[PDB]
Amino acid sequence: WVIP
Amino acid sequence: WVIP
Amino acid sequence: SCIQFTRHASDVLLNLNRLRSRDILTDVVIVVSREQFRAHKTVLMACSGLFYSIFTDQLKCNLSVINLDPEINPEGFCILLDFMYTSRLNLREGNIMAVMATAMYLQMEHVVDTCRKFIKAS
Amino acid sequence: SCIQFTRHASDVLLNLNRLRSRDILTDVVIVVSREQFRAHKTVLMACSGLFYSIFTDQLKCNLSVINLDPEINPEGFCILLDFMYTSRLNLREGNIMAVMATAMYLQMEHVVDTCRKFIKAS
Ligand SMILES: O=C1Cc2cc(Nc3cc(Cl)ncc3Cl)ccc2N1
Ligand SMILES: O=C1Cc2cc(Nc3cc(Cl)ncc3Cl)ccc2N1
Ligand SMILES: [Cl-]
Ligand SMILES: [Cl-]
Repeated sequence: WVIP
Repeated sequence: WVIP
Repeated sequence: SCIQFTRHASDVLLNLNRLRSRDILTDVVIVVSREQFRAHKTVLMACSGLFYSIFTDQLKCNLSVINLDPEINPEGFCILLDFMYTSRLNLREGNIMAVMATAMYLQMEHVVDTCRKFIKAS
Repeated sequence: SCIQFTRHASDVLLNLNRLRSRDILTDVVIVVSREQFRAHKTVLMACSGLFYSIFTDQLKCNLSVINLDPEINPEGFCILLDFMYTSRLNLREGNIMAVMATAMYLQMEHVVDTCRKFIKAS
């Protein structure tokens, strides 16, 4: 999971 | 396009 | 000896989401309490262990309407349906419990994992 | 303020390809000369400008069989159908002309671009  |  | 187009899967998902927003080729209605959500059976199956089981069933594969368990929160479902079609999860303090419970029911293991991690941190 | 799961789109496409290999929820047959190819209308639309036009047409959206132009090579189509479901293009010296021509007909602009680049190099 990432910060888009 | 890339070499997978 | 194939070549690969890096952005292809993302572009396919973006177009499937555009078809969903315009209600094109949607073949099922998911009923959650009073709320109704139109979707593509294939996308639901690709994202959820529960929908995979439902639509591989010889009788249920032909249903145009699927009713979820009355305990399922429509907002939690809506957040998860958006994630299925975009890869983006709108996870917030006020919705995390409803999102985790809905992801556990829908059998979306990667969403369940991030919810457990975010809950543990707080 | 969403979070994003990097591998989601690729995982969705992988599961759609698994459904295709097992002939699950396929809703159209594409006929290319004597050869028949089963697929999901939504995936074809998401990948091809030609299938997008066909299946948004109020009459054609309901057809279970689509016949392509007799000039289309079944092998070129098969290579492109595999690319739609995997992001991987089996581009070879012996097939590049048939692949480019089929991609131009199917309106798959990124495949057309790589074929033109590979032809120019040789
Ligand atoms: O967390 C999850 C997500 C998920 C998706 C699917 N859907 C498929 C799985 C296979 Cl192997 N082939 C085809 C399909 Cl559409 C099943 C279980 C789960 N669990
Ligand atoms: O090279 C290409 C690939 C492609 C795909 C699609 N399919 C869509 C486009 C839009 Cl905007 N919304 C929904 C869909 Cl399914 C149309 C044209 C082309 N050209
Ligand atoms: Cl997931
Ligand atoms: Cl393309």
